[PDB]
Parts: sequence; structure tokens; C-alpha cells
Amino acid sequence: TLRAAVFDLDGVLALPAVFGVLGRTEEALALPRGLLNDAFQKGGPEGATTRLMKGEITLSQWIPLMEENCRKCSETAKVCLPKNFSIKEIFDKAISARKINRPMLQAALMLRKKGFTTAILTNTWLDDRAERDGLAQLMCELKMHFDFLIESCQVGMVKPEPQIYKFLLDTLKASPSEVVFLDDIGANLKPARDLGMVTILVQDTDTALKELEKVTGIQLLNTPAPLPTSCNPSDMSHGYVTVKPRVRLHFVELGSGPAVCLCHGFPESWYSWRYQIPALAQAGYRVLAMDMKGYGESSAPPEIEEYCMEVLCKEMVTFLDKLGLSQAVFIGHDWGGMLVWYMALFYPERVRAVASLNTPFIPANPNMSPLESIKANPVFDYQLYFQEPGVAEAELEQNLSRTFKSLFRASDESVLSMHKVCEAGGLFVNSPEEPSLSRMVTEEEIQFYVQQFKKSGFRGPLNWYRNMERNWKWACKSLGRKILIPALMVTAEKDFVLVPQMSQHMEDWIPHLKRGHIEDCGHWTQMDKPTEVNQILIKWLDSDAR
Amino acid sequence: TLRAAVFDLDGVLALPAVFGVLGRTEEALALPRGLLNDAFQKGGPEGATTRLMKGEITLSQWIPLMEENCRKCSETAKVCLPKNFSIKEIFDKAISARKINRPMLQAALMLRKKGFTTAILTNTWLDDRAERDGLAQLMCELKMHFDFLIESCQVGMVKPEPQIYKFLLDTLKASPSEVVFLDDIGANLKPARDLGMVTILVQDTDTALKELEKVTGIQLLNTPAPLPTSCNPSDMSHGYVTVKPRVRLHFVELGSGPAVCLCHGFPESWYSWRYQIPALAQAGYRVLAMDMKGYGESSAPPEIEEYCMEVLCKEMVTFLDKLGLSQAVFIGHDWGGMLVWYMALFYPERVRAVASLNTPFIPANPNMSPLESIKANPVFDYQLYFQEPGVAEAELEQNLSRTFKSLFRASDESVLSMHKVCEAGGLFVNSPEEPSLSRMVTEEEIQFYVQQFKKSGFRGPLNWYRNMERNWKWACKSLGRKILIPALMVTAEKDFVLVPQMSQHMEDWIPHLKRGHIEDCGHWTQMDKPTEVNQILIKWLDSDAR
Repeated sequence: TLRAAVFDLDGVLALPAVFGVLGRTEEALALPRGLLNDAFQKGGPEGATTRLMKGEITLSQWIPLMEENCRKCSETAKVCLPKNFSIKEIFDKAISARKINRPMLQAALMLRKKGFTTAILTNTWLDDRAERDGLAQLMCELKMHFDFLIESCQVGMVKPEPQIYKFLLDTLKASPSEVVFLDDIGANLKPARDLGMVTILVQDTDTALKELEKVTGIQLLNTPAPLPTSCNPSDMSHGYVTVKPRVRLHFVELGSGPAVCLCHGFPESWYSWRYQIPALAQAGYRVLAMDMKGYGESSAPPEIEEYCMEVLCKEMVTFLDKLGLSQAVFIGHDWGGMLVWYMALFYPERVRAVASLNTPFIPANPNMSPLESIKANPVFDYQLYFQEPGVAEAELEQNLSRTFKSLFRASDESVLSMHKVCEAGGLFVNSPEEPSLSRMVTEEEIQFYVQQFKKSGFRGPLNWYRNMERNWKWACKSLGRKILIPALMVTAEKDFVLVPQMSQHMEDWIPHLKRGHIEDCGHWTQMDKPTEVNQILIKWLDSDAR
Repeated sequence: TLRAAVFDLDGVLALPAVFGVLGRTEEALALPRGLLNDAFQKGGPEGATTRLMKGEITLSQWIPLMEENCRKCSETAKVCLPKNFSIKEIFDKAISARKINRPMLQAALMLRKKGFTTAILTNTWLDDRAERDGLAQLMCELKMHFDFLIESCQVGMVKPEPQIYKFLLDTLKASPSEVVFLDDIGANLKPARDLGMVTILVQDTDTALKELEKVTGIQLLNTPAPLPTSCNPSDMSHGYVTVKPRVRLHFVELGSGPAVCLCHGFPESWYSWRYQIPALAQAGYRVLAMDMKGYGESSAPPEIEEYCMEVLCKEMVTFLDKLGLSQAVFIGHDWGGMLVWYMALFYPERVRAVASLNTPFIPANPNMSPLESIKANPVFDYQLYFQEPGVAEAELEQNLSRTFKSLFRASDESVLSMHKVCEAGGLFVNSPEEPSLSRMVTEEEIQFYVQQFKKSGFRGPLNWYRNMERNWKWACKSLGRKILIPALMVTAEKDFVLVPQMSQHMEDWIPHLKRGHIEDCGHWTQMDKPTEVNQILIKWLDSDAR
């Protein structure tokens, strides 16, 4: 039975194939049919291209050799190459036009998710052209989704030489009958068939996937839309900055470009952004996903006052200073969304742009105590339950799996009622001991949160709610200000605590405010609707944060 | 006796002052003298600017108020403001023109180095303009060199109000007679004098520093050229990437822009780049200074073969993959310089540009064993001493302070002779037990290296020399290639092992090669000549790596 799937790059995972662009160039230049492809393969195993594909020479060294083979071929065909004929320009355009064939990658992704060992096997070159980054980026995006990447120029062997297939089988640790091999060139498919591998001749992707799904017994065509790429914690770059003597902030970092600082809510983790981190990096940003103060690998001092907005914002400024960043775009959710509005109000010169998921911006009322304000709305009762030190910690730390399974649920999977929490005596009094797994989370994702919370528990995280009076006094100093830097408010239709209507008057204080809105989305926005979060954020980043 | 020094921003640490640009704008627009400065201060403590300076309103909210005060002032003066008069444009230009007054910063730097507590005290605003990053960058560069930054808009108080001075003294934890206060505005200097502080009215910087040096008894004028900014390890962002199951790479990260990966030599650390990290970040680059495999906080497996060039380069590619970087510019020194030439030859698509300090690029000789080659040159004898496992480890680990004090020396401070090391029976056989401290290093810098080497010792670092045959075989595969990506070779005049003449034929293999050369520089380039290294690297990065 099949356990491995191997994919070619050109004409399989990437379209159009170079071979196909040479064909179009021949037509456009009115050259004899096949002239360029003939010059490309000239000399066969003893030719310039085999040396290139084996990594003997670089692409820039090969260009003159190709130029000569074209001149030679045009001489034998008794034709003239045009005036400004250029291999460099034809090849820059061909490499540039090549994009990932998304349904083919999607099928490879499904096979791997279903237990298959996946690999990319390609005849490729050492690219030293000035525009080599284009291909480097393509390879980077592809390679992360496969168990192996086998490049001709790195192993010194080429398809269709029998040796590269025997090398392939060795790296896969599989017998030929256990492998499906996908290739758009019949000649390169032949040695794979000869060894006893299942082979697919890729012409149109749809027929190739029909043959691939029939042979594997795994549905690849007509599948429901997949979730965006997530994060494996052990595969990320982990960073640590000391912001003051006893306080260190931990973050996960991915990508290059403008810095985007992601700030989670209560009781979360940098991991709550797992579905946005790969997407924003791929979109052209340097993502810094925090473990906010009190969480995960960041320090968790016990004092309440260490968690007031004024100190938290000051530490985020120091965090940028120490990393050598004059600005970052700040994206927050829940308590993180609150922090982010305060960064914009108190440190606008350090904030490139600001976005909040669910948390509205409501100016402090100077004529009313924040505790009076909280009492006025029944959906905020859980916040009064969180006031007394030790009470909510005892309930939330009793059984970590139960806490996370009860909280991280979709709008329809409701297991908690945040009104009369104090009266009932807890968040979980009418909740099961062993809750069912929500559709948004896997058992393994829940266990990651359980492991993070074993370090410091809930004291630090609950302290974010224990500075109502302190935050109110500090917020009152900003009452004469408006937020005039680029800003985005994302409301979630079914968040029954941070209701979309609580955001209705934000335009009075943020005149240029931009909005996003997600239907059928509860409180846990990033994991409830990851695809739609990614779409909204990327579109806003690309228009407003550069 | 004085123990603290306080500096104003406008007209002291930054030139020209805004006040001075308004003066020039008045002249250029043929406005009555002082009209703009009068409009700027209109209403005094009850006016628009005091509200701005106290952080009640943002700079964008203040622009219309200033526009009205200008209209009002022009009305009373019976003049007309010109057709396209714009406060936004005048203020964008004024803020933009303001640059750090380098000799004033240099003097503040000297006072702090000599035990003084330093501070910046400024009347400033919350900048929410589209071009606010310019000022954010200026403040970032300045703030890192002082113990405190006191901003009017953050404390809700302004000079010349008596309260801000009393706040200043409290944050300094000093009595008035212990403080020197530098200001370009007499009115703002008066409350400081009134409290009993030494005051300096800053007009020209030279006279101000003459008064400052006379009062402190510290030489600030006519001083020898200072070293570039260095790194305090506990103030850096530390990153960690797992490149394979038992291997993790540690790096220090600073700055934003194109990624620049710094690779140290033997027996070094990320800390060997201490003088380049702040300079390259300030120059517009995102610096990643590695602890190479076998060093510091990076993993140090014991097997020799874990340190061959092929595996080391493969791990550096994975390091970029995991961080989401399609390319980095690679800068190496000694063994690091070797690695970096191999990255360029084997992975040119991942290398933006390549630079080596001291280590030349010499193609492998396929007709001669690398051990034959090493034996031919007497200055390479230490490399044969390094061959036998355990021998050099025992000598180098016996006394860590002695090892580092003996190695890290300038060309004139020579304490070691690398010829006849094997015959003599060690590197230190004719070296003192307690070497003197070299001029390039402080005791505290030596102790940092001692602490790093207590983790894994010298097995991993020495293993970099124990793959001569393995590296030769891998290098032979690249003999048909040329290095055609942007490249820089920096030779050090007095490196008596990596001699500048060993680099003479590099142009045969790297035709577009650029060069730098440092006179009176030994082997430890970065710390011997930090200023000249920074100059060469920045100029090359800005022309060749963007």
C-alpha cells in the first residue's frame, strides 16, 4: 500500500513550466518550433544543461553556453535569431512567471496530513542571477510543506538517470510499490515506473488529482476548504528580551518586512495567533507574536500593579527599543486589543498602525468609577468574579484541560453563561468535568495551552483585570486626544461579551477608522475564523501599513 | 560634587532647534520678525502649545490651533500670510532638519562612562503625523545612551514650571548641587539655577563643553576618538532556532531592514561582533549575530562530522527557513569567513551578498591532500596541533582566563608564535600564566568569553579543524563554479596567519570582487579596528546589499 508521494517542481507544483514558456517565446519570436527547447537539451548527458542541473556550473555561467547552442541550432535550421535576442531576458521572464500550482500543493498537503511521507524531486540549478530572490521565495514557501526536497544541483545527479530514483527511495525509506511519483515529462517518469513505482503523467492538474485520489483512496478533489497553515512550536524562532530587571518577554518570530506585533487576550498565548503567523509572514511582514506579561515563557510577577496598562505599554516600548525597532504595527485581541488602543494614544510615534479584534475603543468616563460602569452591564459579571485575589485562580487552575476545553468553543458550542458568575460561585459551576472537544481545537492544541499554564498559572493573567481604577486614572489623561494614525476595528458577530454594537461610537474618537466584520464568529476570533481574519488583516496591512 | 548631567533635546542634543527654523521661515517668507515664534507661544501657560507639550492633545490636533494663532498674529501685525502658508509643511521640514549634535552626545557619553547619571529632559509632543517615524528614530538613537528620558507630554508637566525640575531631581535621586543642567533657553534654565543646580546656557556647543568640562573636571573637548557603541549582553534580544533534533542555534538580534547574518571565527562568540551590531542596525539593517555551532548558547554535539562545512552550511539554510528569510547577507571572520564563501558557492539563492574578514577564498586543490597543503606552510602548524582529539582541548580548557588573555591581543602585543606549536607541545608553552590585559579588551569582556566557554568547552570549536578531508571532497564538487553574487574581501595588514597576500588570486574565482584593507590590524579584526571595520562594511552594504 502507498505511503509516499513525490512531486516534480516544473509543470507539477509550479506553473507554467519553463519548457512551456520557451515554447511560447519560440512562437512570439516566429522561430522554428522546438528551436529553444532543442538548444536547451543540446548534447544530452554530455551537454551544458546537464552540467548546470548537476551543479557543476551556476546559472550565470550557463547563460553564454545556452546563447551559443541557440546560435548553433539557428545555423543548422538556416534561420536568424532576432536583433536583440537575449537568453538572460527570456529566462528571467520564464522563472518570474512560474507560480505555485495551489490545487497540487493542497493535494500534497492532504496526503501528508493523512500519514504520507511527501517529497519534491526536481532538476534545478544554482541560481546566482541578480533576481534569484524570486525563485528563493518560491522554494521557501513550497519546501516547508514537504518532508524532503531533492534538488539535482545539490546531489550531483539528474532525472532521468537511474541513480537519482534509487537515491529518492533511500531518502524516503520506502520500497518502490509504496511510492506515487508525479511528473509532467514522460521520459523522467519512465525510470520510476521501471523500478515499480505508481506514476502519474501530469498534463492538466484535475486529471492528475483524479488518478492520484483513485490510487491513494484519499479524497483530494472536491474537498472542504482547508484551514490556513498553523505553527509547530518547536519549528519557530523563539526570542527573549529583558525589559526590566525581573521581567523578560518571550515572542515567536517569522518573516521579513515591516514589523507586526501580535498581542493576545485572556487566558491565551502567542499560540492563539498560530493561523496568522505563517500567513502574515508569507504576505511580506516580520511577525512578532508575543507571550504577553504573565503568560507562557514571559515573566509573571505576582503584584497586581505590574499589570496596569501604563506599565504594560511602557514595557512594550522598551521591548521595541531593545530590539532596535522605531515602530511596529500593533494587532491585539481581547486584553491585547485594549493594550494596542493605549499604545496608539500614548506612544503614536512607535505605532505604525493599530488593529483590534473584538475589543472596542471606549474613552474613560471621568464622571463614573470603572467599577460602577462594569456593574451596569450583566455580560461583564465575570470581571467582578475576577476581582478578589485567589478565587478565580483556584477554579481555573484546578483542572487545566477542563478550563481550556470549556473556554475555547464556537458560538454554537456554548457551555458557559457569563451572567450571574458571582451569584453561581464560578465560571464552571454548570459546566462538565470532562467537556467535549470543540471543532476549533484539537486535543494536542489544548495540551499546548495546558503545558504553558503549568509555569505561572492564572495570577498574572487575572491581574490584567485588577487595575480598573489605575487604568481609569491613566486613561483620563488622554480624554482630549484623538487616534489619528492608521486604525482598524474588527467586530465578531457572535461575541456575546465584546458585542459589535459596543464599537458603534468609535468614529467620534478615531475619525479615519477602517472596519472589518466577521459573521458567525464567537469570542476566539483567530481560531474560529482564521481564513477570514487572515484576509481582513492582510488587505488592511497592504493598504495602510505598507 | 557633581554626579548627574541633564541635557535638553532642542538646541542642545539636536540641531538646529525648531525655534531657529521658525526664525529662518519668517525671513524666507518676509514675515515680521518673531511672528511665528509669537504664534507658537501664544497664551503662554493657558495656550495651545502648553496643552500640546503636556500631552493633552496630539501634534495633528495642535496644527489647526497654530494655524489660527498665526492668522490672529498676522491680523494684529497688519500683515498678510502668503497664499500657500502651511503649518504642517513648515513643521514637517523643521522636525526633518533636526539631527543629533554629535559632539554634545559624545560629551554626555564620556560623563556617563566616568560615573555620571545622565538624563534627557525635553518639552516635546505626542507625534501622530504620517512622517512621525523620523523623530521616533532620532529619539531611539539618543535614548539608549542615557539613564533617563523625561518628556513633558508623558509626565503632564512642562519647562519652566517648577514641578518638572522637582520631578527631575526625584528621578535622578540627587540633590540640586550634584546636577549640571544644559539648556539653550534662558527662561527654562532659570528654575534649575533657582533650585541650586549648576547651569549652562548652550549657544555654541564648543563654549558649552568648555563650561561643562571646567565644572566636572572631566576632559570632554580634545579627547581621543572614542570606540563605537558596544553591546551589553543582558540588553539584547536573544533568539533560538532548532535546526534539527539535537541542534539549536542561538543569535542576538538588533535593527530592522535587510537581514545581515554575522558568523564568528575560532575560538569566539556572537560577542566578537559587539562593536558592529549597534553600528549596522543604526545603518538600516536587521543584524543576526550568531553563536556558531559548538559555541556559547548554541548546541555543541561531540562528533567531529557534525562540524564539516557541508553540515554547517545546511544548518544555516534551515536557520533561514525557520526564521522565514529567503535571503541574508552573510558576513564572516576566520572559520566564519570560510563558511560564508561556501554559502555563496552552494546556496547563492539564499545569499544576498557575501563578505569575509581575513579569510581568503582559495579553491580546493584536487591533486593534493589538504593535510599536505597545511604542512607546506609553517604558520599553519597550530592546525596540525588541533588534529588529535583531546590534546588542544586540555591546554585551552586548563585556565579559561589565560586562554582568552593570551589569544585576544593586538599585533604589537604578540605573546604567541604559531610556528613549531606541535614541536613545542602547545600554544602556551612559552606564554605567561597570568598574561597582561591587551589594549583591545577589558577584564569584563574577557570574563564574558570565560563564562561562555564554561558550557561546552573547546571540543565543538576544535572540531571545525577536524574535517580537512571531508571539506576538501565537498569543495572539489564546486571547482567548476565561480562566485558571481556581490562579494567583499577585507584583508588585515598584520594578520600573520591569514596574510593579505593569501587573497591575491581571488579575482580569478570572484571576478566582481570588492576589497577593503585595514592597516595595523592583527587577526582579531572586529575588536582591533572596530571603527574602520564599521566604515568598510556600511559603505559596502549600502552600495551592494541595499
